[PDB]
Amino acid sequence: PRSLKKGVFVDDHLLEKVLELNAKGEKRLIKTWSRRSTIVPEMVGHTIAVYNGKQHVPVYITENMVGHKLGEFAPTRTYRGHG
Amino acid sequence: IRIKLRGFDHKTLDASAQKIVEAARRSGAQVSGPIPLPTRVRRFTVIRGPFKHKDSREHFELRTHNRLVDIINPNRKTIEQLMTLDLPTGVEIEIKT
Amino acid sequence: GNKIHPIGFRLGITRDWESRWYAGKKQYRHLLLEDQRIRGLLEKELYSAGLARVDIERAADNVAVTVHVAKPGVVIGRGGERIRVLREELAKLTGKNVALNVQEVQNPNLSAPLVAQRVAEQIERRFAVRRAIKQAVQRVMESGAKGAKVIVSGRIGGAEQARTEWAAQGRVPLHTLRANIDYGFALARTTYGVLGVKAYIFLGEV
Amino acid sequence: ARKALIEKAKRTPKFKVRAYTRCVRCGRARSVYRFFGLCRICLRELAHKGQLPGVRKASW
Amino acid sequence: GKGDRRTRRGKIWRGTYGKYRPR
Amino acid sequence: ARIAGVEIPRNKRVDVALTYIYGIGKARAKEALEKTGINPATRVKDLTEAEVVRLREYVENTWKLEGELRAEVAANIKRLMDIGCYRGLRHRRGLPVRGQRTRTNARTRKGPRKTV
Amino acid sequence: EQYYGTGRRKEAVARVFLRPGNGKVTVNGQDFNEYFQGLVRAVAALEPLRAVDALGHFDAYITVRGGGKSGQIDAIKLGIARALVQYNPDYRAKLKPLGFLTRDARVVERKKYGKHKARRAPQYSKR
Amino acid sequence: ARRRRAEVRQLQPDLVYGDVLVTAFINKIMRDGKKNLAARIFYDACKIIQEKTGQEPLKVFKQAVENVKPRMEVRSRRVGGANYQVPMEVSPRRQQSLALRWLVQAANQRPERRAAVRIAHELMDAAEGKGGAVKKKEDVERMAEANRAYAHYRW
RNA sequence: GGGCACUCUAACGGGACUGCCCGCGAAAGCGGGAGGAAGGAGGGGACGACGUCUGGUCAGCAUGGCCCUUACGGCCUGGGCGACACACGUGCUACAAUGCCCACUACAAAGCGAUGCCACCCGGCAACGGGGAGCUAAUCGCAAAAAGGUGGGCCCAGUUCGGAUUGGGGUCUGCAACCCGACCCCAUGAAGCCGGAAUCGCUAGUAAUCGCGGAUCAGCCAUGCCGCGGUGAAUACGUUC
Ligand SMILES: [Mg+2]
Ligand SMILES: [Mg+2]
Ligand SMILES: [Mg+2]
Ligand SMILES: [Mg+2]
Ligand SMILES: [Mg+2]
Ligand SMILES: [Mg+2]
Ligand SMILES: [Mg+2]
Ligand SMILES: [Mg+2]
Ligand SMILES: [Mg+2]
Ligand SMILES: [Mg+2]
Ligand SMILES: [Mg+2]
Ligand SMILES: [Mg+2]
Ligand SMILES: [Mg+2]
Ligand SMILES: [Mg+2]
Ligand SMILES: [Mg+2]
Ligand SMILES: [Mg+2]
Ligand SMILES: [Mg+2]
Ligand SMILES: [Mg+2]
Ligand SMILES: [Mg+2]
Ligand SMILES: [Mg+2]
Ligand SMILES: [Mg+2]
Repeated sequence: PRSLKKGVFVDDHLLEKVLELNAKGEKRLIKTWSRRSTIVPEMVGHTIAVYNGKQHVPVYITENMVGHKLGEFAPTRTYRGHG
Repeated sequence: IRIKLRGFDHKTLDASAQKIVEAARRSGAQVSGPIPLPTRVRRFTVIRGPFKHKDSREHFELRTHNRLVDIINPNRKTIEQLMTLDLPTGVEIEIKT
Repeated sequence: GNKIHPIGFRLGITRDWESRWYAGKKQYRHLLLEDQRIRGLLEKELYSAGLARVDIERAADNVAVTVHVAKPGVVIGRGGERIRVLREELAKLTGKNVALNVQEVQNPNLSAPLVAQRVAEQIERRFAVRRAIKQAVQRVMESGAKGAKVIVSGRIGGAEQARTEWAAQGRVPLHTLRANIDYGFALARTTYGVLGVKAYIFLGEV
Repeated sequence: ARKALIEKAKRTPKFKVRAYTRCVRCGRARSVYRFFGLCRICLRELAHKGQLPGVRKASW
Repeated sequence: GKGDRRTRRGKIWRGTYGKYRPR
Repeated sequence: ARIAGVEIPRNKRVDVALTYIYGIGKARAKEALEKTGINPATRVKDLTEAEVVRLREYVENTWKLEGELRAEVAANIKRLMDIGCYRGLRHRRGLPVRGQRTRTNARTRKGPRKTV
Repeated sequence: EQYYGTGRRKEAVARVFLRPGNGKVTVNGQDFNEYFQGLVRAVAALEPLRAVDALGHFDAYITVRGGGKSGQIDAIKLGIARALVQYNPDYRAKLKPLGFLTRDARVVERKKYGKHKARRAPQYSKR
Repeated sequence: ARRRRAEVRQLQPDLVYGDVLVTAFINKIMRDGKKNLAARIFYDACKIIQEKTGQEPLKVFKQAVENVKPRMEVRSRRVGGANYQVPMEVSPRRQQSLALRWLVQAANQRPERRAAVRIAHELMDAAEGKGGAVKKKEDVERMAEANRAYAHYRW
């Protein structure tokens, strides 16, 4: 996985948004295209309407899911099965 | 005293590798016979057909024959006359000491 | 859907290449384009002249171009004008010590491509397909030749049904390397389709 | 959709990964070659045409 | 073997070297 | 269960015989044998009561094992299956997790094919 | 004061020099059977000299290079009887019939295209 | 084939007993073209057989094959609406081919663990007259005689 | 030191012509011998007949015309081509002892290599990292080949067989490995005991089996493809099917 010599890479733009609400006043319903961008410990609480090719899935983050990426809570596939 | 010859047409490459042996010898004084540096074959394999048909190809190779030459007993009468050389086209040459 | 190309099948055996020069792993992909590019412009401007084959030699910052055309007068122009106006727009794009000769064609009809080109005109002149195809061969065989062939495939006679019709005369063996079979396909653009125009010429065996 | 691609390709990429090989002549996406700057198709074409220096068919 | 990793041949198989194929 | 949390077979070499212990593998074999200085060629049966505990003891307080070892990787997954990340759905269905193939193959998390 | 011969076998080549020795064998340094530690087809290459009795009547300095052993040992064999002629031009008989004074071009077949190998082909589902 | 009579490959006699027959057997032993391996398990089995039988095992397996040489097998001939197990005087080349294909076949059958062990043990029995190696032959030669009603259909 | 003997290399040539003997022959040729490294096309290669399948390919290019014209064009972020109760094709590994492991010891080729090939040193169990010499490359590097051998272990178990699966822990590349990269280490070790009907390949350095290079290429999901050599069989009565 992503190097450690190479720090946790966030889009930086997705990143200003969050810290802009962390002290100035959270929270609002952002609609990120950022999936690469790891979840981060200034983002919990927020309602990052992450995108997935077609729409923005709201996913309120918590102290039980961050080390992953935003591409890991907005599914790209919808599969109720076969038959 | 190194002189290197390089080209694709071995025939032309050779024909060159002779004059520079004929020449420097006359003016002198000592020259080391040509040595055919083995060939770096750059082959390329492409399917004949312009679409599928994996099973019918056609090879096309590239032959970079190479010839190295020297001048033991050098002499500038050799050198001077050397810069006056009508060496063919398909050939690159290098000279070292 | 089979026959192997006769020129690549006689390179260094029966017929030597055109662009003559050796480049390293670094300039040779570039040289190719600069040479291909040249054959582009010439094939457009010399087209009227009757271009047959453009040899290219390189060396050091320079590059030698040979042009074999049966009618050198056109490409040259007054006192070399047309031929002299080509040594400027020439290096304009290529940009490097560039020469440009113009060899004299003993007989053009002994030039397969230069033969097929003509016919390709005629057909676009609405002539008789089956006619000239035979016409050319007689002209070739009268041209001291001992082997000639001309092939035409496509919507013949305007017809919706495609079709291949071709003629020959004398010896034209296609598995004989010791046998200079000149080659050359000229193409015809037509309101009603396109016509591939193939033509082979046995000039002799050494 | 083509000539926009053949153009876009040549222009300098935003990132180097996005710089991507083509056939300057024909413009075939795949089976292209850096050594020549061509496609596999043209490769066999100018090859038989001999307009490919030093390179000939193979046989052994 | 050839498929296994924690082994010389399995790594020889897949052209890598590690704790069981030392350079 | 002469061995912490399980009875290892006998007439076989200690080093190897430990692998019949959840979370005890080759890489961990020599370690304790090295740490317990117990020659791996001697058979467990042939072991010494003192060796047994030394090879028992040290093995018992440097890693997790068996029960508490299955106890971890479950929650590690159940959480996933709670947060519902992609590896969660791949477990929430019983599907491949490491980008594996799904049109075919993967017949290990699908088990024998089920008729249609 | 020396007898040298050359023998090849596949990609393998050998330069065999026969010398009036007890029967020792120097093949690229170490001893014959040392450089052949456990190869049954070993004592084969030595069969020529055995065809004319000369097993013990000589030592030989031996190089070998190209391909593997099986090609080498055979190539060895080749150059020795190759030599016996230069020490008995009448020794053709007693080798030629045996065939040891003969090289074979039983060489490889180039992997041919559309074939997995030079002959093996990919199976198919006809219908 | 359809042209003429194929040729018989004459092999290079072994390097221990000077026999082509031996050279033939190792082949059947030789898997994946591992002659050194094959050559071992043989001359290895040649050792165990020596220890338990102090007669030159060269002769042993010189014998245990003739005992394996089948004289008559059956071959199916489907003349008209039926196929007939028409038996035929087996051929020499083939008989060696037949004997050379069950000893190993019956050796590989054998339950003992090491290669040279089995291969040898099949060597002995045939020298006596025991083992599935003799079984095939035995069964083969009599089904034929159990079908002696089709010799007129011979070829 | 020197030396072209030799190995090797790459250009030019010799060489097999059924040309000599016996033989059945009308001739053409067939059998066999000797001589020759090699014999009756030397082994293979590239070489594809007028032609067939209204064969494939407007998605490489060309081009007939018809259709699209703030769109059926163009750039961009995300996302699919990697989905998944199933039904085939082509492979990888296997199910073991003529085997698996650990260590130790030799033997190729054709290739590739300048923000390339990476020596040697050092960090780390490692992938790898960091230093650093050398090579416009018959020098120098990738680089070790593996099967093999010499020793020791494994004693017939779903095992020291298999490495699927999953957790955990990182590298490296890349702006970015979430769907979606591979390399390294740990622990887990699933199915599988030679596979029904049916079916494939190969005739000699072939099949079998070991491994190695290169093109495509930032990395590459490659067990592929094209090539490269190593070791090395069985069998062909016959032509009914
Ligand atoms: Mg903040
Ligand atoms: Mg009109
Ligand atoms: Mg294992
Ligand atoms: Mg365990
Ligand atoms: Mg060679
Ligand atoms: Mg091979
Ligand atoms: Mg004959
Ligand atoms: Mg176009
Ligand atoms: Mg077009
Ligand atoms: Mg159109
Ligand atoms: Mg886009
Ligand atoms: Mg996408
Ligand atoms: Mg696809
Ligand atoms: Mg199925
Ligand atoms: Mg399949
Ligand atoms: Mg297990
Ligand atoms: Mg299981
Ligand atoms: Mg089961
Ligand atoms: Mg065949
Ligand atoms: Mg590469
Ligand atoms: Mg590979």
